Amino acid sequence: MTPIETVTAFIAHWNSGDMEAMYDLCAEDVVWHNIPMEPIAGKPAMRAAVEGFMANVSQCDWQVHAIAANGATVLTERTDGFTFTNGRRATIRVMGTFECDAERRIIAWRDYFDMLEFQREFAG
Amino acid sequence: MTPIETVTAFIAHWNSGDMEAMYDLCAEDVVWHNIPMEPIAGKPAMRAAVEGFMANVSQCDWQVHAIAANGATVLTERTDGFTFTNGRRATIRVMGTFECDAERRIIAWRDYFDMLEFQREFAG
Repeated sequence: MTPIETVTAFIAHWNSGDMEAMYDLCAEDVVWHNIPMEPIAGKPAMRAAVEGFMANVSQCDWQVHAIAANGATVLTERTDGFTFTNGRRATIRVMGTFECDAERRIIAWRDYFDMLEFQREFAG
Repeated sequence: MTPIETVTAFIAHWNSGDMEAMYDLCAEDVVWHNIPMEPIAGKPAMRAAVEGFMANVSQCDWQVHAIAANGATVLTERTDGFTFTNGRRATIRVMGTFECDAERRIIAWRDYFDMLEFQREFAG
């Protein structure tokens, strides 16, 4: 896949719940950084952090409004929707930068959003 | 001027303090939206908001880490530095989406960041 296709597919896997296909697009040394929080270094740590983040989440519906690339660096503007375990839904407005390597695996993922918007929806 | 050249110049004007050149790159009905805040609609409201935001700011130093365009849309990953009246400096991590018309007038500017990171640095 091209860099833009890789990020599009990554988002599609979050949306379908195919988490193994999602991890397969990431490098072993991937850094996942939600900007207001501590970065997560490496695929094993990513797996553990995802498990925690998704504990009360049944479905994702992340919508890409804009995507653009400069070589291997792909930028996005999105609305990330979630359905929680009880069926309530929420959205968080986010922009993200993805860096790919030469084999088009994701080596860095940095998401930018308001921590207050996040805390409101993920509390309780 | 291409969309990417237009946005690059726009950021350069923030960095030089040439605010009139900055306004000149925008459409009359430009929307400026710091995502955690109310959008600012139109050039007159932009001028007023800028005057307020910059009251205690002596200099801007905004660094673009990544920039990518897809037609009329330009996406950015930045660290926006500020020097306040007493010489204190601060930085805020931000991603921004810019939209242009076909004549490359800036019609929308949406910046994504953590309100807590902003409030920390701009309080007092």
